[PDB]
Amino acid sequence: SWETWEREIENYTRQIYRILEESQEQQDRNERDLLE
Amino acid sequence: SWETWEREIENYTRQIYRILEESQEQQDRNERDLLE
Amino acid sequence: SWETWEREIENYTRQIYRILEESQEQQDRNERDLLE
Amino acid sequence: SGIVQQQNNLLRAIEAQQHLLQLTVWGIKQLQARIL
Amino acid sequence: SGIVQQQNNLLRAIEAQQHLLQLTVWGIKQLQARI
Amino acid sequence: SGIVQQQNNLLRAIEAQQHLLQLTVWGIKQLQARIL
Repeated sequence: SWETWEREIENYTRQIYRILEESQEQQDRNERDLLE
Repeated sequence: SWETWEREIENYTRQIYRILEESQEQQDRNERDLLE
Repeated sequence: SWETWEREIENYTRQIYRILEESQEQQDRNERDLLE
Repeated sequence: SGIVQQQNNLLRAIEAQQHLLQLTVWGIKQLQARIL
Repeated sequence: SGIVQQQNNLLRAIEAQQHLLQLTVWGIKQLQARI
Repeated sequence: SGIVQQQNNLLRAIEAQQHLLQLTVWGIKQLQARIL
C-alpha cells in the first residue's frame, strides 16, 4: 500500500523537476531568440 | 459530503484527461506542420 | 507545522490564481493579435 | 492558430488541475480536523 | 519550433503532475476509509 | 513575444502547482503517520 505510494510519489516528483528544469532552459533560449 | 467530493474528483479527472488527449493531438499536429 | 501548512497552501493558491488570471488576459490578447 | 490553440489547451489543463488540487486540499483539511 | 518544443515540455509536466494528483487522491481515499 | 510571455506564465503556474502538490503530499504523510 503506502510503501509503493511513497515510491511512486518520489518517481514522479523527480520527473517533474527534471521537466521543469528543461522547460526553464527552453524558456531562457526562446526569450533570447526573440531579440534575434 | 465524501460522496460529493468523489463525484467532483471524478468529474474533473474526466475533464483533464479529455483536455490532455486534445493537447497531445494538437502537439502532434503542430510538430508535423513544422517538419512537413 | 499545520498552521504553517495552511498559510503556505493559502499563499501558493493566491499566486496561482493571479498567474491564471494574467494567463487568461494574455490568451485573449494573443488570439486577438492573431486575427489582426 | 495551432500554437495559440495549444496555449489555450495547456491553460485549460492547468485550470482543471487547479480545481482538482483545491479538492485534495479540502479532503486533507477534513481528515486533519478529525485525526488531530 | 522553439515555442512548439516548449509546449511539448509543458504538456509532459502537466501529465506527470496529473499522475501525482491521482496518487494524492488515492492517499486521501485510503485515509478516509480508515477514519 | 505574446506567445513567449504566455509560456513563461504557464511555466510559473505549473511550478506554483508543484509547490501545492508537495504541500498536499506532506499533509497526507502527516495524517498517515498519525493513523497507521
